[PDB]
Amino acid sequence: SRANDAPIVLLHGFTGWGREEMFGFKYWGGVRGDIEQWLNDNGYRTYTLAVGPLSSNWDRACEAYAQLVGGTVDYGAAHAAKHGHARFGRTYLGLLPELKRGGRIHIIAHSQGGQTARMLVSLLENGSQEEREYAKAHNVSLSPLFEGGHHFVLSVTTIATPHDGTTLVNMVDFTDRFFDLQKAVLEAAAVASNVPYTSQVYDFKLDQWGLRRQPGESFDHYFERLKRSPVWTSTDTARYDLSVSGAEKLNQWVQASPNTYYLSFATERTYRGALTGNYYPELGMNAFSAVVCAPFLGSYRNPTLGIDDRWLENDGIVNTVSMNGPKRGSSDRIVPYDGALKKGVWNDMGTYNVDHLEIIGVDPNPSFDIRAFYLRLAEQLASLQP
Ligand SMILES: [Ca+2]
Ligand SMILES: [Cl-]
Ligand SMILES: [Cl-]
Ligand SMILES: [Zn+2]
Repeated sequence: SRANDAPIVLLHGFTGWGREEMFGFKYWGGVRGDIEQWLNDNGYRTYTLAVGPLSSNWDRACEAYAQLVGGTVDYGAAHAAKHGHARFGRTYLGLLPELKRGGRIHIIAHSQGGQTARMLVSLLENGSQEEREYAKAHNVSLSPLFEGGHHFVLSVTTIATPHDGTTLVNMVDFTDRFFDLQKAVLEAAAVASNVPYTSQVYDFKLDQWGLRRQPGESFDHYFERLKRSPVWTSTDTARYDLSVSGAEKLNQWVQASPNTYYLSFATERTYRGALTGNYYPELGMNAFSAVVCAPFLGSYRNPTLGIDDRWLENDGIVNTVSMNGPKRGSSDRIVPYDGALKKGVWNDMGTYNVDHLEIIGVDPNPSFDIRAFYLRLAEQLASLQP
């Protein structure tokens, strides 16, 4: 039974784009349909955020904040000075300006979106001590995001999120493979990487770095520029936060709010070798992951980083063990779902045999009833006791 009226807000990972981008091919639904529309049509009011796919979780949280409540993105004077990018970004009207006036939301997040969502909650509730102190010392303005005492997120649900990072980042040649993964996602959308699109198609939203694809510039050529830019080479990046080391650093400060329900869903699409104890991609895994990513994920061990056999099961992009909630560098509690959802802890909703891209419908999987999955989740979220 419904116990709240909080709106659902969808949040993508290290790829992802707005509803009018990609010629309307949805990140949330892909070849399967339009998840936001399914939810809305079934009485679960649902919106979609679109933030910088390659940007740091911090940047993306600041962007999400302004997209939701309205205003001009403010990355924080101290943060901007530290990393050498613009303090201020784009300007929004604001999807839900009544979030400053008592509304609440459920965030459903895929992949790296789960990090971003946790970070938004932390900043909303606690602010940033560093930004507060910087603003004083330098007599400059402070975003309300960094004040603390804002509480508008009732729940965060994470789906295939690298809470403890993914070992994919440690691959030799991760740089080229990672942008080749982006190209494979474009291609799933029937977008070519060697075509000189004059329309925007897929805006990487890198205003703060001064980066933008030129009209007529192919994604091939653009991605070569990005590889060489600070959104690939700095520590203020998705790349850094995605790594086992970076995720652990994030976990050291981004904690579970006692006022928020956290739900985690994991994914795996592998079988174990009886002789090697390695894991191997199943029939039906999206081809790019199967060929380029999964073999590494299911075989890479690293005693120095605490990467052992428990890390090898994977969904083609992220180690499954990473997904049930933050553990490395974290004091968050994780509890197996027992039929009653709890505040302030990770409600571990278990592991689904679906790959990183299947679970959002970008890769097909006709035995996965993706509509039923999201509708059941929306029904659970609606049941949450304020
Ligand atoms: Ca498939
Ligand atoms: Cl690392
Ligand atoms: Cl399908
Ligand atoms: Zn930044």
